[PDB]
Amino acid sequence: PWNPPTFSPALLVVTEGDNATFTCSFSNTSESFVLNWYRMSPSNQTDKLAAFPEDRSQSRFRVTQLPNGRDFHMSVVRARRNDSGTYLCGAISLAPKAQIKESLRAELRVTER
Amino acid sequence: EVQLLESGGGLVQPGGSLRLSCAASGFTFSSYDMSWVRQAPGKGLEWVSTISGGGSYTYYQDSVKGRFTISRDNSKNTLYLQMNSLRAEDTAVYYCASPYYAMDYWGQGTTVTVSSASTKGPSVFPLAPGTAALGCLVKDYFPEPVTVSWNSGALTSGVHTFPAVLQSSGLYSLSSVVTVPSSSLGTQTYICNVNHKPSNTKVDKKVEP
Amino acid sequence: DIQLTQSPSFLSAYVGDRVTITCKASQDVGTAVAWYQQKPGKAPKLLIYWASTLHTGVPSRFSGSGSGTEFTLTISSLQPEDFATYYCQHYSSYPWTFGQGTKLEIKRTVAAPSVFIFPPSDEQLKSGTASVVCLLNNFYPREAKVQWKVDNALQSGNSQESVTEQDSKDSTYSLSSTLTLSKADYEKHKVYACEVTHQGLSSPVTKSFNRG
Repeated sequence: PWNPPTFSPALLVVTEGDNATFTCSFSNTSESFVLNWYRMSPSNQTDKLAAFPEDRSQSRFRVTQLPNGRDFHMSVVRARRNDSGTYLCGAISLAPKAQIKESLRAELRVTER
Repeated sequence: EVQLLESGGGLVQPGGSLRLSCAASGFTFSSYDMSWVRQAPGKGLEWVSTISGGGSYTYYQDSVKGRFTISRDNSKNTLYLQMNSLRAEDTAVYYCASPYYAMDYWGQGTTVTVSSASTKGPSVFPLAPGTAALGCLVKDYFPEPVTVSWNSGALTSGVHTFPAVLQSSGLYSLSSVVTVPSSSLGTQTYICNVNHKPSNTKVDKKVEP
Repeated sequence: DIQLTQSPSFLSAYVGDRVTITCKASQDVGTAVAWYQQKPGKAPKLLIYWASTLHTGVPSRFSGSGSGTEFTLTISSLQPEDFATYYCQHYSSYPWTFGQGTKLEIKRTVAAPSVFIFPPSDEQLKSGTASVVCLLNNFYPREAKVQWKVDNALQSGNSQESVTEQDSKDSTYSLSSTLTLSKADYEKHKVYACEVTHQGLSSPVTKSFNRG
């Protein structure tokens, strides 16, 4: 089995206009996976911000795989006050079994400059 | 634009081998799974094989295990299917596809035919006739296709040319029919025009009472 | 490993109708289910994945539902371009499997076939073979049964059928059945008959000829 991804830091504070970077950490059992970045909407619904690999049928929300293979930067570029909210990552294995596993949720606070 | 383009399908004898390829564009090839899916004549879709983005993981339908090998060349954006020890029931259109969760992108397919039959032109026979029916029987040809017209295309209303059927001999046959007013049989001439390009067979057959 | 069975295999409806196609899995596949549309001569197109997610660029009249073993594709109101074959697929584990396909066809009024029988030509008989052809023309719906009887003897194993797609202007089908005998066997018998059954007829229709 593979463990649900971790998502850090649990609380990330930045000033409006700067970038905010979470790290999603995930070790898969095969080469077939999609890693998704979400923000919680009103009504407890996930809004997909970005994906690795990208959805080919589809820019402030970016995912970068780090060289150790298991760590991924998930970055809000030029964060806004209204980017404040709850974020998480979801890992989807596609082989040998389709499985969806969410991380614990983290908070982003974007402060007034 | 994501695009996938297959090549390599054709005619091969039972027990023989064939290599298919698929060229991809519009995405970072090595980041995505790739697959083959096939469709036998008149049947539904069947998944054949999947290969992971990096190529290390391969998965196969049980009936092709030990006979088919999927591979990829990530430096050339190309997917391959090596098909050995081919069987009659491997006859199908083969589609290249790319799974993301489901297969969101597909090629146009390439046709593979596994048969011992050899090239043969059809024999054309009349189906002789207030509505009358008449037609032409186009029998014992290989490979597909044949084309049929009536009166060099002047007769199209009421024409039905049936899908070819594969006979136990390994040859194909079909019929083409037309319904006409019974009174027309005395004032009109009906000629079916058959072309089987693999054998250079161009036949015209008058159909009369 | 996991089987998918769609119901029905063939469905006729009118433009504007709600259509419901079901897909039953032989074991739990979670929500790892997709639906595709395929038209003749073309590759499948993805409609729905994760059993209810509408794919980008797909019309909103398509929706999917279900989890576990029972999945549904719904077209809320049918349009002419929607007449096609639809396939469910799971990707829960390998092997991936598809349902058998549901062909969505244009509904119309019942029409009985016009039936014609054709003896073999003298030319073919010289070649050592006799093909006898029975034509069922312009009928609806597609279900029909053809039996061959030779001097009252019901034939088995020596006939093949072929059916057209729905006609573009009247939405009917036509069907050929071909009985194949050797010349020697053909000349042993006298009465060749094809017996046709169809919903548009109150009883079978028999078309026959007496050889020579």
